[PDB]
Amino acid sequence: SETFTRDNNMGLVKQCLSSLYKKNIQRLTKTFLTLSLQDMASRVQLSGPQEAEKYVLHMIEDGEIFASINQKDGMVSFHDNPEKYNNPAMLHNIDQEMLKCIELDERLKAMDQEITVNPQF
Amino acid sequence: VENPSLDLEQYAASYSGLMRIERLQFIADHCPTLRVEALKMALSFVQRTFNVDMYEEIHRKLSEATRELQNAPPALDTAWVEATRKKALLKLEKLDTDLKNYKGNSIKESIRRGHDDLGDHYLDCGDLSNALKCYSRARDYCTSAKHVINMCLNVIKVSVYLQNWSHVLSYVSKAESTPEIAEQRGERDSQTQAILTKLKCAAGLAELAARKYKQAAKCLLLASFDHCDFPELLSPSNVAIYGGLCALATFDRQELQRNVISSSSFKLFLELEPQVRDIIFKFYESKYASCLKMLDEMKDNLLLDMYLAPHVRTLYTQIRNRALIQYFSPYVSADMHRMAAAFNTTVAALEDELTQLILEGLISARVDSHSKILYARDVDQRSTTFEKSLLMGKEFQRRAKAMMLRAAVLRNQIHVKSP
Repeated sequence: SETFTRDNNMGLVKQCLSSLYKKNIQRLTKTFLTLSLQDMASRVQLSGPQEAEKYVLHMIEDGEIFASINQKDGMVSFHDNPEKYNNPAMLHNIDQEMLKCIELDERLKAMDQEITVNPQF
Repeated sequence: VENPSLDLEQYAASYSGLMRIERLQFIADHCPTLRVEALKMALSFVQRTFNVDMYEEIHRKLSEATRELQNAPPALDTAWVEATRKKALLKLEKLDTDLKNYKGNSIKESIRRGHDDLGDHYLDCGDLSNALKCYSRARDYCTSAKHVINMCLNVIKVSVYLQNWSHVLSYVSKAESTPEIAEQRGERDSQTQAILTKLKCAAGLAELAARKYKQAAKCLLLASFDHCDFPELLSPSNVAIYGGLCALATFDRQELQRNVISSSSFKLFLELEPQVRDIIFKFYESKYASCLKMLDEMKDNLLLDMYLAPHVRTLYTQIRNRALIQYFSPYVSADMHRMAAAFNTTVAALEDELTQLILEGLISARVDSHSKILYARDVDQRSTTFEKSLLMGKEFQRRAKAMMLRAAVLRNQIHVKSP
């Protein structure tokens, strides 16, 4: 702690701790579909289903996990299906990404032309 | 470590020599209660073939055992030890005299045979390094392929006790390539002397010690039953156990069906040990409950075996995992309670095991722990292709920006100076 405060980056290491918790909750999607909040609190090491519900809600809001909360049964339902790639949204996304690659190629064309004008080696 | 199902008498009767000695010592060191009988049999056979060091080790251990036997609720024969030392030294002088005589006569057959007898007596006395040196010198006095084959078999025999399995495999391949690739045809209408069987068994044990269980099983399955007795390496019942467990752990369903079940050569070995045969058949018939039951019934008894024990964790874990996959293979949606009952475990323990099996292994499923149902996961082809393509484009763009700036710093010669 003294070495991390000496470098004046204490805070980012706390974000590393929170990201480790989030990584542990993100590892549950690969194996579970419908998981209890108490089971999640026991596996991720959070103590109580309340903190598990907090973490899951934060992660859904920030777009980090694709899940839903069932309070009645006390369960978490992982979905894991953001897109099927039929939206125009993807059309516009691909159009923008392609325009970025076209920009990059035109820059490379300019660099190559600039080098062709220069003397030989 | 306790199992009274072991039959020490028959187990000692099946093997011979240092193999019998080291196996009895393994049963004595790893298994108590049966230690007394193992020490008594070990002592009785150590008195045979003439050995001093082994007699001192076994006598020390038997005295400590008798002390423990008196703590629960044979005398040191130095005359025989000194007589044995005198007999061994005088016989070594006789063998030296005859060896020097044949070396003076200069006869390839006589010198080679002298080194062979020399090596046999060096093995009987208890010299582990010199016994190999005798055959190592005997190498040069060979003409026909048969002499080299016998020599290699002796080198392999000693190297098993020295634990040099790479050399075993090397001299196995040597003895397989020297006689015009196993006499090409097969000595016409089969051979009375089964040498190929001994080679595949030695290579099988060598591949087993090297933790390569698939090749070990592949060599052990090819060995024929007609060789019968071979106490210098491994008994046919153990050949069935080693080969059976290794093949069950590494070979898949098609491979087990073609190379283990339909194999007529290994069938006899499967008839010797019916428990292993039942385990393989129950694994193929999808009867995993009785299969794991018989496998756990064998576990403690196979734990006492000399060469099989240091793999008993791996094999069993490999088998169980494979079984779990073979159980879930034909299902899209499976009940975890029936699965837990079929694998002799609890639903939460099965849930943990399956979670580990999805994280790395061949199971491509999701666990629904609320309803206790294991659902098989099907990958969306289109979304996966789009996802990895989009991410590749992103990584390509970052690499392009990075090399753009690298071009700029290499052009302007921007670097950190040393002073």
